[PDB]
Amino acid sequence: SLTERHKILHRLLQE
Amino acid sequence: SLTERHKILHRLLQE
Amino acid sequence: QLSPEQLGMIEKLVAAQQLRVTPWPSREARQQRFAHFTELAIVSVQEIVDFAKQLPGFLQLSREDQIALLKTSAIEVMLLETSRRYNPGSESITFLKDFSYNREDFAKAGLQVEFINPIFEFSRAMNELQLNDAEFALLIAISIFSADRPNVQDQLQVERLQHTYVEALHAYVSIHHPHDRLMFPRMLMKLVSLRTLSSVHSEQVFALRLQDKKLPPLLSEIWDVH
Amino acid sequence: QLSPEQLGMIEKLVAAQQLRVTPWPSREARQQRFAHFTELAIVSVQEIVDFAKQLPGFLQLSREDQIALLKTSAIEVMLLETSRRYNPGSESITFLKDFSYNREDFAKAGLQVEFINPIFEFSRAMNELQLNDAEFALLIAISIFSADRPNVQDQLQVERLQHTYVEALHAYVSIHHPHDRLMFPRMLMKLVSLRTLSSVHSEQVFALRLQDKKLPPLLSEIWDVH
Ligand SMILES: CC(C)[C@@](O)(C(=O)N1CCC(C2CCN(c3ccc(C(=O)N(C)C)c(Cl)c3)CC2)CC1)C(F)(F)F
Ligand SMILES: CC(C)[C@@](O)(C(=O)N1CCC(C2CCN(c3ccc(C(=O)N(C)C)c(Cl)c3)CC2)CC1)C(F)(F)F
Repeated sequence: SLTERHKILHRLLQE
Repeated sequence: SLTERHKILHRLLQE
Repeated sequence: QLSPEQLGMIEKLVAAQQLRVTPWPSREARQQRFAHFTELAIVSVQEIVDFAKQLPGFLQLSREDQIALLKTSAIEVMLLETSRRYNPGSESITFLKDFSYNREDFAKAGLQVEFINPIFEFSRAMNELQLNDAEFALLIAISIFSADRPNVQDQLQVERLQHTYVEALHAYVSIHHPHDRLMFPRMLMKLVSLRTLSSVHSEQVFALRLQDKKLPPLLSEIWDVH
Repeated sequence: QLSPEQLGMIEKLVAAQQLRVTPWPSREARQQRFAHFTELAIVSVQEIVDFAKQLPGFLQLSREDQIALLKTSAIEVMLLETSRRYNPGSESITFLKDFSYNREDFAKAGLQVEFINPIFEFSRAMNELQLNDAEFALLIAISIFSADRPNVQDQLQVERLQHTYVEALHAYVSIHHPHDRLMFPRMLMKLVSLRTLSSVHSEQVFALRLQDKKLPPLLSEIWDVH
């Protein structure tokens, strides 16, 4: 996935 | 110029 | 409202738009398929040059600006002409009313999948809009008159000419789609996608350099890095 | 005509858009100037993510589509924020209400002229349009919601959302510029120039790999080829 390859962007979206 | 480097395109425009 | 002057200009563009090509078939078959596609591309450039010369304001620009505009817009105009020839049923493109090709045929002609998929995806997207001759002629004129192209001198005049085509498209589209105000910006937004395709195309030209596949003189002139 | 729903939406977008940075100063000064620019870019990515989360329809897309949209629109949105901060007099850009930088400062920060020139050329052209907070917020929303981005799954929904912002921009611009029908397509046409700028930035990212200049984790994630 793109999600597993974009951990920082993923974390910024989750917060 | 682009003209000196585009001789074929230049001739198509002139004709 | 569409003026008599915009009406006449559009109709003339539509009228303005209305041969030994290597036939479609081993290194011999591979070379022949590639030559078929480069030769169709050469025919397409020649038609774009002929149509560009009929555009109000084009021949008043310096020959240098005429070259700057055609050099960079050629691929976008070629991809719009390709999208116009798309068959949604068979997912193929018909060139010169007889030469029908799908994604596998494009690959057999030497194109990489990173270029083929976006051509076909753009073509599918364009087909959904269902543009007519008038709308295709106007989008082609807007694509040619882009002031932001590299090496353009008279940016102000190129932008002034672009706006005349944008205004005529807006007024034209308001008659063709009177109950859908989104049809006009949707067509303009296709010019955004065309810029990405032009970049994917430049990557394809670079890939041909690496595999020593040489473009014929006219295509190498407008596309290769010297 | 602007509806109460579009009015309320635009106002919320404008309100949503309303620090330990390496100081700006040899091999070390070049390294610190480069670090300063990478840190300003990180702050910009963080603000883009915060803004996108406030866009109606964005958080209803899958997280995968959210990442696909943000990964490739980030640079376009950053360059729009850059154009919004352009100073026509000094031909410079003011970052974080203090840090003013010109074409030579960008070169000193490790940027190649092939990228610096198009950024300043785009910023100058954008400044002529004199866009306000609402028009920048809507152009940013339109840039984020592009169904043609690589790896977008729900292309139809991304496109339906983009059309709501396009319609809101049209209706808004008709009040802001009641006598100039060209202002709305002129703003949309700037998205065409942003695609090229994005392509030029990719070449810049590839150049940094060659000169072994490493980007910080968040920028490497969204921009590097892994
Ligand atoms: C030519 C080809 C080997 C290639 O060099 C290339 O650059 N291509 C981009 C342009 C593309 C063309 C194919 C021909 N096409 C048209 C489009 C329309 C017509 C037509 O029917 N007309 C009446 C003009 C014709 Cl004859 C040709 C425009 C896109 C072919 C792949 C490669 F992709 F790099 F491989
Ligand atoms: C990060 C940078 C070293 C670089 O990687 C790059 O890709 N650039 C493209 C993005 C650009 C940024 C510069 C900072 N900029 C902004 C734009 C706006 C603000 C701002 O004032 N905000 C309130 C967000 C801030 Cl803090 C920063 C966004 C474009 C810097 C050059 C490189 F130039 F290629 F090296």
